[PDB]
This record gives sequence, C-alpha cells and structure tokens, in this order.
Amino acid sequence: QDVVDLDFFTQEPLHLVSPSFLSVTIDANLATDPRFLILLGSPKLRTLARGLSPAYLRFGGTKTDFLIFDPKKESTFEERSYWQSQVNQDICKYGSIPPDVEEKLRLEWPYQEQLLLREHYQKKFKNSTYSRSSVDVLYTFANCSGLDLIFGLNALLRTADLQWNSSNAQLLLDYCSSKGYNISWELGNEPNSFLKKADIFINGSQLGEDFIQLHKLLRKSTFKNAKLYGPDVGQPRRKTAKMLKSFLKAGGEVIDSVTWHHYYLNGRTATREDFLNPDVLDIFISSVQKVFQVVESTRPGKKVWLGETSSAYGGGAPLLSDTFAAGFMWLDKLGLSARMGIEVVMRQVFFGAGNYHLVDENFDPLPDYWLSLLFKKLVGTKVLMASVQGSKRRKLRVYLHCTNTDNPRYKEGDLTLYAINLHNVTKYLRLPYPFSNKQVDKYLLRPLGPHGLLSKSVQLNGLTLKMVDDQTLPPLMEKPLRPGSSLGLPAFSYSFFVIRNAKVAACI
Ligand SMILES: *[C@@H]1O[C@H](CO)[C@@H](O[C@@H]2O[C@H](CO)[C@@H](O[C@@H]3O[C@H](CO)[C@@H](O)[C@H](O)[C@@H]3O)[C@H](O)[C@H]2NC(C)=O)[C@H](O)[C@H]1NC(C)=O
Ligand SMILES: *[C@@H]1O[C@H](CO[C@@H]2O[C@@H](C)[C@@H](O)[C@@H](O)[C@@H]2O)[C@@H](O)[C@H](O)[C@H]1NC(C)=O
Ligand SMILES: *[C@@H]1O[C@H](CO)[C@@H](O)[C@H](O)[C@H]1NC(C)=O
Ligand SMILES: *[C@@H]1O[C@H](CO)[C@@H](O)[C@H](O)[C@H]1NC(C)=O
Repeated sequence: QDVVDLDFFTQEPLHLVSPSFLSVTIDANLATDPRFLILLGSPKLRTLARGLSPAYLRFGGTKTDFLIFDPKKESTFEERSYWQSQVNQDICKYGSIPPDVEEKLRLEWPYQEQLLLREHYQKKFKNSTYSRSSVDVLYTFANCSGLDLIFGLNALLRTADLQWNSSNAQLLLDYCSSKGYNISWELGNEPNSFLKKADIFINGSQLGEDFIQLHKLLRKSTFKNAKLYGPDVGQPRRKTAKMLKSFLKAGGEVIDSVTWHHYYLNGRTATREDFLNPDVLDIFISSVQKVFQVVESTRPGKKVWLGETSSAYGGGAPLLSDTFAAGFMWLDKLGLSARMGIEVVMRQVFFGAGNYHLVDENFDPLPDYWLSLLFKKLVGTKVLMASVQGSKRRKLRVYLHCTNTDNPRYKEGDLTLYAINLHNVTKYLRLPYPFSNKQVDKYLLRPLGPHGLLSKSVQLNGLTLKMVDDQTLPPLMEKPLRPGSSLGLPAFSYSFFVIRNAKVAACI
C-alpha cells in the first residue's frame, strides 16, 4: 500500500513568516569587476526578479569584506554607455543594456565566472573599489524589481587597535542619503572565517561593538529607521556558535534580525545520491536548533533569518545545483525553515557565478526559479502543520500553510500543502476530514527530457515552463482534481496542492 493518510493541525499558526520569506542574493563578487553589474540592467532579469517580489535582495558574500567605496573611481566604456542610454527615461519601464555592451559582457562572462569561482576556492582576495554608478545599478535593479536592497558593508577596514573604522561606510551612507535610497545594512560576511581569509581575527564581542558603532551612524542619517542585520556567520559549528553567542551578547540590541548561512554539502564532492538523501536533508534541522539555542539564551524572541543559503558551497555542485534534483533541498529547506521559526530565507544566488544560481548565464530560469515562483504565488505567511501517519516521514515530507492571500484565484481560509516524495515509487496522500471532499488544485513539477532528475528544464502538470518572452512570465496552470480524490505524487517529485473553500479560521 502506497496510500498515506495526512494529519493536519490548522487551529492556529505555528509561525508567521515574512511576506518576503523567499528572498534572494546577488553575490558581492559581481562587483569585483564592476562592469558586470551592468548585466543587472537586462529587462529579462528584471521580469524574472519581479516575479519573486515581495523579497529582499541581499548584496553580499565573501567579497563584502574586500570591497571599498570610492566616490571618485573612474568608470568604464560599458558603464558610461549604460547610464548615457538611461538619461531622460523611466528606467523601470524602459531600461535596457545597449546591444554592443550586452554582447561584449556576455562574451566575457564565462571567463569572468571562472575567475570569480577560482579566486573563491583559492581564498586569494584582493581589495577592489566600486563607484557611485555601481551602487546606482544595484539600487535601481532592486527598486525596479520591487525588491528591498540589503547592502553588506566591509568589516575588515580596521584601526590600529582592532576596531572597525567606519569612515568608508560614512562615505557610502552619505551618498545613499543624498540620492534618497531606502537601503538596509549588514556589516561583514562570515566573520568566523576572517582568520583564514585575511589573517585578522575579530572576536564576537568586538564585532558587536562595531555593530553598535554602525547603528549610531544609521540613527544620525536621514534614513533614521534603516534596518541593520547581522552577523552573517556560517553554519553553527562549535567555534562559529561561540562567536555568534558573544556577538549577540555585545551587539544583539542593535540588530533587527540575526543572520546566519547554510549549505548542505561541499560542491566539489557532492553526489546525485546526496541530493536525494533524506539524511542529508535532515542535518539542516540540527543547524537550525543550534542557532535558536544561541539566540534564545542571549536575545530571546529576536527574529532569525537565513542570510545566505543553498545546496552546496564552493559555487554549487557541477551538474546538480542547477537541476531539477536541486529542488528537493530547496523546497525542504523552505518547508523546515518556515516550520521551525525562520522568518526570511535568502537564496544564494539569483544571478551570478556558480551553478546554484536561479537564472543562468543567458538570463534563462533554472528549475529552482520556477519552483521559487510557484512557492511565492501559492504559499502564504501563516505556517500550519502537516504530518504523515506511520513514522516514515523521512521520504514523504509534507508542509502546510494558509494559501497566499495575494493570489486572485483563492480566498481567505484556503490551504496550500506542499510535498516531497523521495521514495522510488508513486505515493498517494489522503486528506483528512474536514478537507476530504474539497476541490483541490494540483501543481506537480517534473523534469523534462532524457536527463530525468538532472535536467535543467521542468514541467508543471505536463506543460514545459518557459518565459513567454523577455517581458513576460507564463501563467502557472493548475490541474483541478476530482473532489475526494487522493493526491498522487510520482517517484522523486514535489508538488503543491491548494485546498479550495477549506474555510480555515486561522487563515482569515
Ligand atoms: C575580544 O577581542 C578584544 C580585542 O579587540 C579583546 O580585548 C582586548 O583584550 C586584552 C585582554 O587580554 C586587552 O589587553 C590588556 O590591555 C590592558 C590595557 O588596556 C593591559 O593592562 C593588559 O595587560 C592587557 O594587555 C586589550 O586592551 C583588549 N582591547 C580592548 C579594545 O578591549 C578581548 O579580550 C577579546 N575577548 C575574548 C573573550 O576573546
Ligand atoms: C527503492 O527503494 C528501496 C527501499 O524503499 C522501499 O521500497 C520501495 C520500493 C518503496 O516501496 C518504498 O516506499 C520503500 O520505502 C530500496 O531497497 C530499493 O533498492 C530501491 N528500488 C529500486 C528499484 O531502486
Ligand atoms: C585592504 O585595504 C585596507 C585599507 O584600505 C587595509 O586595511 C587592508 O589591509 C587591505 N587588505 C588587503 C588584503 O589588501
Ligand atoms: C580610518 O580610515 C581613514 C580613511 O582611510 C583614515 O584616514 C583614518 O586615519 C582611519 N581612522 C582611524 C581611527 O584609524
């Protein structure tokens, strides 16, 4: 019997996630050579980013601590040409990249991506500077896409006696004020590895004092209520958890959320079997619990965010992080993050170097994009609970929220269920009373073509998902089911199910 009874716990929300729960990053290394930020002027990338609104866009990464704002930095032919074409034009409606500039940057980009990835793996970072125009590219991309920019400041600018030197930050904050920019801030990226990356050790008490310093600058700015997030530590291995604890004790008062990072695997060694292994999926739960321990003992009730996360570190697992098979880790991470109290999850990366990107080198969406878009359209902020009967929940993983209220097909009280089947056979889910004779809309994702799970193309209810054109996402078409029918989930797949007229009081 491959028929599994669901239990639903709908009486009240377990947690409330932000409307921006599914958020994204742009790696700070896109600014190593700032010409490549102009790729963010693509109308195709804008269309795709808009599909994920509301969301935060976090500009950060290892390079956050090797970037220096220079208000007099010279621009390049690419940058000068891009900005010259936007003059006297509504950039959000009509902005594009000049075709010569677009062609050149796209020819150079695969070399650049190799450089960025190898620089990362060798841990040989140099300081580089970025201009006012670079800031403007990031700001307008985010603003035109309906995203909220979070900008990571360089925490390795240091005085003689090991204190953060805030003078470059001040330059930047003043520039942003003078343009009317609504930006939230971070300081430093993965401070736990500063010793390896820069042979400077900054401990968490000191980093907290640095955050205190920054908060004081933000209070004196024209944007007095700008938000401040930190400390963007790596996942909570012993020394990292100790550093998080000391940081929160010293600087925990001035941060609006606690940010940490997670990757399941080393991209160099990850296997196909690891991507489908529920034991790999389950280790994320240990990371989450350790984080909440540190936070509850120092700043209880403080919001906890995943500030940078994906399948595999080192730029992603080649031939795996950009596939349908990467969806199991991504959907499960969202499911668990919601159910365990994480308020925002920031996906490394929307676009950029690596293959854990949502959108590729030709600005085409990967399967994880489509998964993210369907999640955004269907899943609401109120987290409920589901479970499967029989204590084999490892391979059939289920999550339940109120249906997204912004969705015009659905109404107050409707439920969105989502489910992952990691068995090698089809499973059938039976809804419990009082949801057992309802109209249900199915949204089943399956990979397209001969590579099966390793495909980079995906179908929704048997229709290939593809952008209509550069300005247009497709409709995501439900498959209505017979009332009372069980919910069928093929081997190695994932699906959403919207329970219509469910009338759940908690979702109203
Ligand atoms: C976290 O990092 C800070 C460094 O920013 C450490 O603070 C420093 O700690 C040492 C104590 O071992 C201080 O050295 C002492 O200085 C006094 C003079 O002020 C001198 O009388 C002592 O003989 C000794 O040399 C140093 O001043 C201090 N710096 C600051 C700015 O406070 C801190 O100890 C570290 N904490 C942990 C738990 O690792
Ligand atoms: C499939 O997985 C097996 C273990 O899973 C169990 O058996 C399968 C057929 C389903 O009934 C599932 O619900 C069970 O949890 C492995 O031992 C077996 O080697 C695998 N079979 C194939 C054909 O790959
Ligand atoms: C980067 O520049 C800052 C100040 O401009 C300096 O303190 C730091 O040591 C430099 N680091 C590297 C790795 O070049
Ligand atoms: C901070 O950095 C600025 C700009 O590089 C430098 O001129 C200044 O001396 C530094 N301040 C301290 C307190 O070290």
